[PDB]
Amino acid sequence: IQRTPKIQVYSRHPAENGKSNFLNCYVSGFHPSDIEVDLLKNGERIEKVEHSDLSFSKDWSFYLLYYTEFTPTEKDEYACRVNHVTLSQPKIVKWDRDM
Amino acid sequence: GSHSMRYFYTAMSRPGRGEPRFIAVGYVDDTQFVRFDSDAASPRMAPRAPWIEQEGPEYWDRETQISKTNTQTYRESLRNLRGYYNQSEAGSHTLQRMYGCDVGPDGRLLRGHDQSAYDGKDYIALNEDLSSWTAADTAAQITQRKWEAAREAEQWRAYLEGLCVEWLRRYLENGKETLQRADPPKTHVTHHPISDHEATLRCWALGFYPAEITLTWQRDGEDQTQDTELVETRPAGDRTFQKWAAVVVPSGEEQRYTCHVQHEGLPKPLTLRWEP
Amino acid sequence: VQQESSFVM
Repeated sequence: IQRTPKIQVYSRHPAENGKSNFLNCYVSGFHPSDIEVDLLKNGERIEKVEHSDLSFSKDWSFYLLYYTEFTPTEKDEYACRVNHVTLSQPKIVKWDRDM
Repeated sequence: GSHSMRYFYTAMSRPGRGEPRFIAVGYVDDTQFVRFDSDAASPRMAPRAPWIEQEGPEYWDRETQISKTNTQTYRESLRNLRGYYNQSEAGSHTLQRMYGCDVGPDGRLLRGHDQSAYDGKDYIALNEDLSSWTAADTAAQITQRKWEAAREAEQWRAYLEGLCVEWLRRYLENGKETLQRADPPKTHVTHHPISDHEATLRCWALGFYPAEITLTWQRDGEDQTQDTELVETRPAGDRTFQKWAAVVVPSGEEQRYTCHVQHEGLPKPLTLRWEP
Repeated sequence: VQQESSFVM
């Protein structure tokens, strides 16, 4: 069976313009396990992004956390771009401070 | 104050791209503590929590050998299951297993678990009696017959009542400063006008451990289940978790709404209101 | 600690 990823984009700590933080993209609820996840800074791929080791929930669906150190400002936009076999085209979810 | 140990094994075939990748991770509650990945440049069971690093070389050798043997056996299982379902050699398939034990505040076995899934569907599970199997279909019946013959259930019972409980108790003691520390959520309510007529109240819980939490909105003391947008609990990346619950409320009715938070780290369950 | 490598499916 194939299950489409849920995606949440958010920071490790509440965002303070100019203070070092972590940008997270948590992808979950997906199956099978192969997935393409990028963090974007103003539409462009950020490079040195890490992720958790592959695990899965009680319903067998996989989850991963992708994260990078970042410093929020009013200027820069951030997003997460996800591709999975279930998605016709990659999915882009913008980082909203309030979510 | 009950606790769980679980291992999660994922083997995935990738015809044309080498042999099936085998990954194993081990958790106590929501804390990952070991991992193995057959794709690693030099595969070995590796620590992922400070409190397991004190285990000696004989520990690491045992866990690595098991993982290497598993990498081989899972590839054999995947070929077998491909046959059981009359599937082509061209498709990718996944086999997953999750097993382990739950212990009560006194450290006694509450129950053991062992379940497997093929391509995301339940395949075969050890029953709560630790002595019989539940097979999802006629393919899993072939596995069940093999395992019955090999006296697998008896092996699982011995492990689950024995080493699983014993080592979970050791890990809980070695990592007591974190594994046995519940961090309560830092909570707040934010208000976001949607329109002249409505606003969103969002109840936040941050920095909590373990992940288990309950966040609810009430209006005039009635739970707002159907109307609450609840996001999946999510990791912060520093061991802790985050969650929020949102409701859309008519303008000027905000004070009829209360956010309720339950978490084991909290001296008392919280009632929160928007404080303008 | 892990269960000993289990029997093939």
